Amino acid sequence: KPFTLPILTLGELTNSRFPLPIDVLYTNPNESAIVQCQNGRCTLDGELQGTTQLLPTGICAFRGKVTQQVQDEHRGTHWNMTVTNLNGTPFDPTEDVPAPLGTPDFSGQIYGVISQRNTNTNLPANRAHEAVIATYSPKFTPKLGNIQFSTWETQDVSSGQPTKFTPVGLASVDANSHFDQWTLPSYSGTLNMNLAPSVAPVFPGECLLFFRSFIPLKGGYGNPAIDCLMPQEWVQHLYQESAPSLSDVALVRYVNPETGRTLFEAKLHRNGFLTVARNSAGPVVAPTNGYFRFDSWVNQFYTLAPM
Amino acid sequence: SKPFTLPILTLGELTNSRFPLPIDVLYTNPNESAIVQCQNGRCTLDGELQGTTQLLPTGICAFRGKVTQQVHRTHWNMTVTNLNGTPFDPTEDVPAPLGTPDFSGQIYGVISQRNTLPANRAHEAVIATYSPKFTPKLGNIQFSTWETQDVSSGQPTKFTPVGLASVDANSHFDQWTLPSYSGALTLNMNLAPSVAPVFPGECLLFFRSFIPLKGGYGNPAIDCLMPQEWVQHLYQESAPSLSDVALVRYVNPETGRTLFEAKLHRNGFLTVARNSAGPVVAPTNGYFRFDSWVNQFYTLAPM
Amino acid sequence: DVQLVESGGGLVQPGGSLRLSCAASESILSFNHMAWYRQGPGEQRELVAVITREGSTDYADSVKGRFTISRDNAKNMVYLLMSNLRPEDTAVYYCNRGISNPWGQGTQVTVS
Amino acid sequence: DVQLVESGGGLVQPGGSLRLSCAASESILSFNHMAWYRQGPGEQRELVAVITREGSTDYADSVKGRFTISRDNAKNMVYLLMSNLRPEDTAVYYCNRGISNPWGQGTQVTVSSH
Ligand code: NA
Repeated sequence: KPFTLPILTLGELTNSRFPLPIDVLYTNPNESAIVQCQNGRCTLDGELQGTTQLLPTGICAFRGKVTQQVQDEHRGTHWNMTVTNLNGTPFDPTEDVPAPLGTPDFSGQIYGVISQRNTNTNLPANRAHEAVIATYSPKFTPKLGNIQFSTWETQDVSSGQPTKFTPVGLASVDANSHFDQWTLPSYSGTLNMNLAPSVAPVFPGECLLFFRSFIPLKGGYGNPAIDCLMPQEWVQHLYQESAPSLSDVALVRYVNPETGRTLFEAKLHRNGFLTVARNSAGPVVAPTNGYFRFDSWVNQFYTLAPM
Repeated sequence: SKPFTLPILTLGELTNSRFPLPIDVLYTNPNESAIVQCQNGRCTLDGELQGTTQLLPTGICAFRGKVTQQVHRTHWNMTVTNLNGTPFDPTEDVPAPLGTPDFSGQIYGVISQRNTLPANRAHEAVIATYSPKFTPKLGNIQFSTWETQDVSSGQPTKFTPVGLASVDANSHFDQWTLPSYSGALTLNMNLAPSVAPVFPGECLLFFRSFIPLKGGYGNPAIDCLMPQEWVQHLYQESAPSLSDVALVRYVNPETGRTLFEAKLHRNGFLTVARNSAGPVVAPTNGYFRFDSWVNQFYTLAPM
Repeated sequence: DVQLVESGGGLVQPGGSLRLSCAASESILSFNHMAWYRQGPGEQRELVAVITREGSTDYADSVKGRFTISRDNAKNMVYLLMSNLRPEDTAVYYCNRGISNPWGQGTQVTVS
Repeated sequence: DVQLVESGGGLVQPGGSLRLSCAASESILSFNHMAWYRQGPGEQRELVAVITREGSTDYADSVKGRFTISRDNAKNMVYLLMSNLRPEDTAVYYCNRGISNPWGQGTQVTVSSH
């Protein structure tokens, strides 16, 4: 089966690391960080890695049950939540994954809504409130089946009831919020296990190419973004096709459908990420109707035209 | 000549095309008296999107735009753009901007803004799609906040849907009642057609999701005709339809045995031979496999 | 939720012809399908012919080549032209947008 | 953000062999790739050899069949075994997980009869 990419413009793509549309393509060659995100990880022959799963609704989502309110002398109210797999089955900490699939893969205060529907009734009671999950906290231990969240609400969260976290953005990106999209949480609070590998360009003159989404903020100053290696639709497509990879690197072209011309070339690496020959940083300015097309299988020594 | 296919996805790998939710159960309700004419999650088998259907999971019941002004009830007026940020052209042959909600209710979510380092704010908000101020086809809607002041005019604004505010009687939740996209007493235009079983003994089969509630009692659900992944797949493939009806089988992927069969209609909806209402008792790890092209007269095995 | 009325049945000799007419209280262009059904004595209703919004048609094997279903979108009407009528065509005929919509009175066709 | 240090360079006669060593401050099996690079005097750094986690390898045309890249099964190290060394192989050699990571010292390799 020949390898293919879906025919989708940037305006038809969504982020695989947070539920956001893709806004711009982006490079940052001067970034020295180790890029080792765990969501949006899929090999070109369709094998999911890290905490990656297929549902757009599952990215940075949690499902579980609140056990109790937890003492915290900080402003705000804190709650302990058992987390399950997104399908509601109990999470097995001995499973060879880093954390339940869909778990956030970066350090920060993730802002969203906690909602509950009671199991007992002949209609059940419901409640929903804004909440924040600090993924850098020693209490963030999803690999152990347990996390904490904080609310502005002081009382109206029920113990022992089915609970859903719907992610919306970040609570803050100030100095104390520890937002760093390339810093992994400590999923067991202990060393992380079964991680998708870190990625980097191998050939001189290349940099990683990202799909960038700007992520909403509850308050404060900033223009934070989340960069993913491939959009969620690529994860989904690669998974469906399961095409054998014929080399370590696919050559792909970003093409303008109107003119049929190649805007630029990129390497699509077997592990599932893009590199380009670009020495500048920042958003990539390219036509909105453009998309990536598979050209051929090449190798690590193949030289890209500069963009 | 391109052959028709469905994506190979179990029920637990599917999401709703009418609200951002995972699919929970398959569902039938043969006694439903409403006309089923939803506008999201509408795609023909040869990949033509219909109604307000678009491809982004993040675009379903989402709005993008700018607050223009604050307006016994706090309310804000918001111009809505296309999801890609371009101005919505009301003369476009669609019912409303793509992604616009296709049902009556109080949609609960979060409004967030980033000023054009910029200041930011986000607050819980409610959009009443049954309101005469709900005029997405005219490029304008209103939302309400518990927050009274901290929403800025002239700043880029995003609505992230989360669920429903209420389903009590005065909240007007009815998933089969379309909004009036141009406001009160105006005729909706360019709609995807209504669907119904044609062959005796059949009923519609839905992909059902339970939708969160901000408060109150209830267990509301949103039923879609096809999941968002099917919309996306059909659009990608653009396979010619060789008859008005495809036969599909819901099969166990490990064993390959058929759990039940269904008709997948060319306009993009399923029927089954089932005399019962309610959730379908079947394994969640089953998936639909295309069997062959048939026609409306094919007699399905009862399920 | 749509109201339907059918007419044009009557008593005809074998080999005869009839034209059935169906009127609807809403635009037939908003429905996916329109269809004709028939029901003999002591039997369940059966699908006879169906037409899509685009005008594509299909027929039961028993009436194929003898019956034609057609629609007038401007007059909001659906028709069943029946030729070479046979005694086994005797039944009450109904038109509908589908099985989940309330039925009209029907029109009796008798071939004897 | 990974620290690297290479060693094992030296002076070798043409046709000779050398084994270079590279250690990293994080698990080399956590990287998608490990690679060896070289830089001749007045030259740019060029890719020489690369290996994936499972052990898949590739080489520059000029060293293919003479060089082997491998990993240490007991330690956190990668190697470049160089055979039939030629004067034109003279360069400073570097290991890296990728070119966006700050470089180590490098180890000088000189292939000379002198
Ligand atoms: Na692979």
